[PDB]
Amino acid sequence: KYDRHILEDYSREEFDELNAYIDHERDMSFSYAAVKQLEGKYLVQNRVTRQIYETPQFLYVLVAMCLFSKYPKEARLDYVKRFYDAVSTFKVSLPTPIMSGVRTPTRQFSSCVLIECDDSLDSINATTS
Amino acid sequence: KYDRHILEDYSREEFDELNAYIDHERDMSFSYAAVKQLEGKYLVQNRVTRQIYETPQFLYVLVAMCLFSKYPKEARLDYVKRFYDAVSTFKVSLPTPIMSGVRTPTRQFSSCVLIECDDSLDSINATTS
Ligand SMILES: Nc1ncnc2c1ncn2[C@H]1C[C@H](O)[C@@H](COP(=O)(O)OP(=O)(O)OP(=O)(O)O)O1
Ligand SMILES: Nc1ncnc2c1ncn2[C@H]1C[C@H](O)[C@@H](COP(=O)(O)OP(=O)(O)OP(=O)(O)O)O1
Ligand SMILES: [Mg+2]
Ligand SMILES: [Mg+2]
Repeated sequence: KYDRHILEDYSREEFDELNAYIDHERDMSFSYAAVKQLEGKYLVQNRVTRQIYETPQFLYVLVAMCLFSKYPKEARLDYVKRFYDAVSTFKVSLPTPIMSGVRTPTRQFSSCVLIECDDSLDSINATTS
Repeated sequence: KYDRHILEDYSREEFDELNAYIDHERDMSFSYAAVKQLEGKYLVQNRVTRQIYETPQFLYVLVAMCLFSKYPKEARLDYVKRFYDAVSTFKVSLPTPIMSGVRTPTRQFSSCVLIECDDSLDSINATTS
């Protein structure tokens, strides 16, 4: 379900050090209109079994850790905390294309694309493909 | 309407020699069910103006001359007469793909094609194109 590079991109020692920053007590601040769509389609789960394999608390820190892979190993640990505190306190909002597709093997994160076709059969076949 | 290679593929001298073999007196042997579809869609004509630019007599000799371009210039003149006598006496029949598309710039003469698509998105896009 995840991408096989996160564990190979960080250290086990600092992992537990950063782990003691995400007490799940803040998870009890949602609304029904939130958890509804969340369980519907926002997090990783098999679309045929619906066996959810994640938790709305590890979501934010997981995406914040994955987005900061290629960085110097001197400030990323103290830098991910700011983004986590921003996303957890609902100060910054993120779409489905970025929360429905993060840390996922299929690396696609755009939201809109444009295309125009002129008078040519080959162009029409190409834009159809 | 024609292809700009026939005149560059034969000689003007033998042209008139082969010309005295196609007295149009045999053109008065059709049926209404023939000329109907012929004027409908069998010979070269603009599909928006319907200004016909051919004649059902020059059709056979034109296609027989065009089909015999790449040949030694020693027997083609005496060889095209056999095919013309075959097609004019209705002994051999020819489809629209070969009579609707001969001596035409768009050189396409097949009649059927096959294609199969397996389980792949790229394959589907390719076969659609
Ligand atoms: N088989 C067809 N017959 C008539 N029009 C077609 C056909 N296929 C596609 N078209 C439409 C869409 C094409 O953009 C347009 C023809 O342009 P094109 O694809 O460049 O072929 P073409 O060069 O033979 O015609 P044109 O000279 O008008 O551009 O007409
Ligand atoms: N976006 C899609 N989601 C689900 N199925 C799709 C999708 N697009 C096409 N399909 C259908 C047609 C494809 O042949 C088939 C998936 O096979 P494929 O094109 O090879 O992609 P894939 O490798 O990611 O899936 P699979 O491993 O099952 O082959 O499912
Ligand atoms: Mg064109
Ligand atoms: Mg596949």
